[PDB]
Amino acid sequence: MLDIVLYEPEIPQNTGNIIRLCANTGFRLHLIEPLGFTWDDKRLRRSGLDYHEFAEIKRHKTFEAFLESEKPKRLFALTTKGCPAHSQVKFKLGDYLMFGPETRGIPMSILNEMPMEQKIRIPMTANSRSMNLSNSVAVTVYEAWRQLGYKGAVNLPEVKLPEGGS
Amino acid sequence: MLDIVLYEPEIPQNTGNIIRLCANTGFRLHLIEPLGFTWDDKRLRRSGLDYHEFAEIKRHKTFEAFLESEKPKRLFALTTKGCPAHSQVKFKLGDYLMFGPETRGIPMSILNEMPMEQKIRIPMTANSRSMNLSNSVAVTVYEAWRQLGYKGAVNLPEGGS
Repeated sequence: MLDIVLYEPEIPQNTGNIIRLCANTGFRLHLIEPLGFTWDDKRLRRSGLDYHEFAEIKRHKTFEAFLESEKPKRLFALTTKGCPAHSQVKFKLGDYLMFGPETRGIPMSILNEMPMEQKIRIPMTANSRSMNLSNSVAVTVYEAWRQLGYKGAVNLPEVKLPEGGS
Repeated sequence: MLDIVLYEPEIPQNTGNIIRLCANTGFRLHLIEPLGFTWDDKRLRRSGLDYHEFAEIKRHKTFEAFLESEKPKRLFALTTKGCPAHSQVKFKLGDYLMFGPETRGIPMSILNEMPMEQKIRIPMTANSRSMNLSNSVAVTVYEAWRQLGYKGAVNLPEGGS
């Protein structure tokens, strides 16, 4: 389906979870270096993640690198400094969805260059605290996948007409 | 908003995450014993969760206890053995949403008593693998909250639960 972009992820557990999520959903996952972990982190390795599976993930040396590399139709970012809820955007086929590190936001130097209508926020009640990154992406990805009718899912009720690709 | 019901949760990190989730969303969270951890486990308590939100959670000694306690108007369960996607049901107020342990499913003795259209599934592509429980709940809770217009969100463009 769409492409998912993690910016300088710090906790390997979260990235593990997101790889699983992208596999089960058929979304392409991109990491933007540098990461707070390396394969030699047992935290990543001992999560039952396959070595080759992890190395398959498209890496980038910088955000610039990523940009020149992918030439994304529309780039999105999850930020508390954005305007629309994740469910309020209309996701279309070329879209890229980016997510900040666990402890710090995506740098303003990036966000500032971005339309306010492509900076998304997950709803929150009064005096909320921040939500786990992998939960954040799961919510976002499953919403995107919804708007795209869950194209590719095998465990849905029987559709009247018949339907491996991103 | 609605009520979230974890059945014998095992991994504390997941429950931590779900408490955060319920706090940020205004859903009541219900645990069914036995938990795979102690109510004061450092993995739960010391997670950066506030003390004024880590409580106000009803715990229950059995499923029956829970049932007599809450008398849920309509009860739902996430299960691979169900038919409709989570996004395909229409959640109404007073619905309860229940979720199995990380490693084992909700027992059949419970599921079998339940209508087919209240046993939900999160979509998956072929040869999918299991998804983190807290991810599962987040997805479901945020979908429910969507159908309910995100009532209670402060950070949108445009009562107690």
